[PDB]
Amino acid sequence: SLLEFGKMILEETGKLAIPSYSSYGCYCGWGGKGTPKDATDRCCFVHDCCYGNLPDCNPKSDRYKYKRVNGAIVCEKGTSCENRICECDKAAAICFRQNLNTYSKKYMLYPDFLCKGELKC
Ligand SMILES: COc1ccc2c(c1)c(CC(=O)O)c(C)n2C(=O)c1ccc(Cl)cc1
Repeated sequence: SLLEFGKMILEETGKLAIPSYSSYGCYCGWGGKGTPKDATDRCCFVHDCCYGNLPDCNPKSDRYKYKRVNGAIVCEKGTSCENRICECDKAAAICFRQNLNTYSKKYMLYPDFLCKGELKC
């Protein structure tokens, strides 16, 4: 679920999901179109695509379970949707962590009109 994903992001990066990753670039918090602005935004594009692989799951509300194994995120067995949603969120959180070195506050609250065209998953 959104809140869990937010906590996972905080644990991983030390940044609050909202507002650090809720309105970032073209795809974080509201993706849809355009070329991702940077690596972090690309994390969101892929996460969007990942959720898109699950048209009959409900990532915003469905809660999954995960544990920490010496820092590593391990998605624990739930329903198929929960397992897949967890792996999507896990990837995004790790991707955010791996790209903190280029994260730019200038992309927070990025305007929609600067995101043009469709980029295929
Ligand atoms: C390819 O791009 C997508 C597609 C679907 C998406 C998202 C991004 C995000 C992105 C986000 O909030 O990070 C959410 C939440 N989507 C959904 O969950 C969703 C769930 C159920 C149905 Cl039936 C349809 C869509």
